[PDB]
Amino acid sequence: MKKVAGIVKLQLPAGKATPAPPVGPALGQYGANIMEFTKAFNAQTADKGDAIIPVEITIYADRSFTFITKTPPMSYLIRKAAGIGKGSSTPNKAKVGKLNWDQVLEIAKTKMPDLNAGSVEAAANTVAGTARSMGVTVEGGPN
Amino acid sequence: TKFRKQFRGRMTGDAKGGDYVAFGDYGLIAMEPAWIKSNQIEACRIVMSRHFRRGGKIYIRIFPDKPVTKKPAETRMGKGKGAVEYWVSVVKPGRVMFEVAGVTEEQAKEAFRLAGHKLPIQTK
Amino acid sequence: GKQPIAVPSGVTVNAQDGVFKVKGPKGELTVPYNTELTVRQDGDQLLVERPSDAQKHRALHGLTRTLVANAVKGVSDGYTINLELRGVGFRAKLTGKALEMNIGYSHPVIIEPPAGVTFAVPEPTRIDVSGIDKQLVGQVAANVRKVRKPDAYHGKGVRFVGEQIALKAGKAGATGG
Amino acid sequence: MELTAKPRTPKQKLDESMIAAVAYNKENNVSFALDRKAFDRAFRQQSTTGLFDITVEGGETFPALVKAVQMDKRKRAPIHVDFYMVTYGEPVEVSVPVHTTGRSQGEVQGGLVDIVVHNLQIVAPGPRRIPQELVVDVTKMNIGDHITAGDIKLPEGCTLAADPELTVVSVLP
Amino acid sequence: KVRSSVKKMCDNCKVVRRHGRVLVICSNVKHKQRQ
RNA sequence: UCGCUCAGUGGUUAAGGAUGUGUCGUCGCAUAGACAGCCAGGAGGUUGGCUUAGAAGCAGCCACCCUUCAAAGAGUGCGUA
Repeated sequence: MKKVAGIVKLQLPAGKATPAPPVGPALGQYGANIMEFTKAFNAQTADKGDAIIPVEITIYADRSFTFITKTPPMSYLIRKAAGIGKGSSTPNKAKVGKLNWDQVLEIAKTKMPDLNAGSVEAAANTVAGTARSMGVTVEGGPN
Repeated sequence: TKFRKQFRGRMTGDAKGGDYVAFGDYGLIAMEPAWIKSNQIEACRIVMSRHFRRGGKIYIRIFPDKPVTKKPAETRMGKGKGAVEYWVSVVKPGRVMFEVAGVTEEQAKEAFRLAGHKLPIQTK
Repeated sequence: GKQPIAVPSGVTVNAQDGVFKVKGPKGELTVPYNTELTVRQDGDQLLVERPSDAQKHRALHGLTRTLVANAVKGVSDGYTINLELRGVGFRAKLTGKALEMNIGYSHPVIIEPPAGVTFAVPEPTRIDVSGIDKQLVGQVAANVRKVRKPDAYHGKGVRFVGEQIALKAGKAGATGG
Repeated sequence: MELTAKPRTPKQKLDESMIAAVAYNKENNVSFALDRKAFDRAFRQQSTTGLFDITVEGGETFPALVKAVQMDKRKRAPIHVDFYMVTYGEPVEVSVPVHTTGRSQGEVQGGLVDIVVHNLQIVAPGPRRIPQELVVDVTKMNIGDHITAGDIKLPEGCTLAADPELTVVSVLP
Repeated sequence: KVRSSVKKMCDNCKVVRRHGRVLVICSNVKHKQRQ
């Protein structure tokens, strides 16, 4: 923390970086992990065994590591009442994929800690399509 | 791929024709009976289908006329033999007319490819 | 057509079928003009003319108070042409009218430094030249792009001052020695 | 949008910008002309859609429509076409077109843009007018639907030709 | 190479008035053709 | 009177072309004195689901909802596993 920071974005999985296959010492040599993976997304990242968890991962001239991350449950409460199966094929082909009618309430009712907006008719407009990539039908729309 | 037999014959003569129609999208017409070697128009659609799409069908307004009779060349001082050439010949008829959009006439761009003469695209 | 410009009251132009030239702080620009095009001075400022309609004053005019710049550089304006270089060192002296340029082969190839662009030298890392020609300002800048052509890799020799020119690539990238 | 002109010959009918023109109104034949600037306002947006006037050199005022379209064979210099004018008591020729418009829901199995290359429709129209309002080309291209010519959104009334069953747009991706 | 009607190709390609050319000069850096 | 005018074609020659040119119709507009040559804005849910090493704006299939704010593109082209 001399007098400048870095940048860079990464899609840190469920914490896989200890054995070899994943990306352990393959992503740590310029100041990433090496000897610390726990208590750094394994810290308060154990509320579940399969999420996402975003963060901007600071990388300084030193190697100690602690915390400083985003708020992941922002993008998870809409990612565990579904899954990875017959969801993402080729959107636009028939009538495939569905969630739930009532599950179009607390599935936009999660934009406040991270979404820089978070308001009425604002804390559900950005996230009003998350499974848009799966190309399915609303059936409800955040009322 | 035209007739299947029904005797040889035919003669020559150039001018124009009669086979022009008000197109619904983006027409295209010949302009006099230019040059298309049959085994040229035998590379008219495939060349217009390098990979325009997986599927896709439009409309044309012509069909192979032909035979010519060329004969060998051991000593040309005789009658005839048989066709062994083939040709279409036309006027100013339609032959393409796209129905998409952004593509416009991409396949009416390399149509002029196999075209020693002038064959505009126009539109309607 | 133009006319406006930037210059105080310290210069005078002729009025003789094309003979003109500047006369400020070192100039005497070569003028030579036709016969259908001339114009005469009108004071500290200038004017525009059209002694004949059509294509007769838009090939040799409509940009006459422009070439003035070719002479402005020196009579009041500045001149500099400053570049850098990375193709094996940056050394160049004149001691007269014959820069040596230290690069590559013992096989000379020396060029002949003209009058006005004859070099000064001071800083070696990046030669400085008082090119008061504006004829051989960018040409001399180009005098090193016909032979010693810069490497098509890193960002060497030919460079203006700081652009998104970047250094050429290929397959990937690496360098050592 | 004026008139005048006269020439009973194909002289000023083959001289740079002009046309030939035809007229046969009730006691009103002759072959006029007129220039050819914004003389391609037929099939654009005026295809029978609406009917202004013209102010011909001297007498009367006849609205009329467009009388189909035609442009020019091969080139693009519309050689003389035609021009209807409502003032007769029995000709034919109606201009009720059938287009192709949209994203083409053909990528359901295999099929491109609504083709069609014809220039003729099962139509009829009693008097002589040819309104402007009709679709036919869309309607879920698949199977168990289709949409061609036989009845449709049909001008005004019924139809009369010979055998009502042409082809036109159809589907078959 | 090639001496006939071959069109502009990329408007960035100025036509050039010379002896009787048509020219074509890409959009940046790639091809500098001329007849 | 005067244009294409400048290639020496006119005195053996063409499919395809080059923003050369006398001249007829529209357009978003510099009687908001626009764009075409800049200063400052250059980031959030989501850094999208999916082939899952990450593919995270760019090895892939598909897809385009809102945000600080009076607006701003599911990302053209650069670096690139």
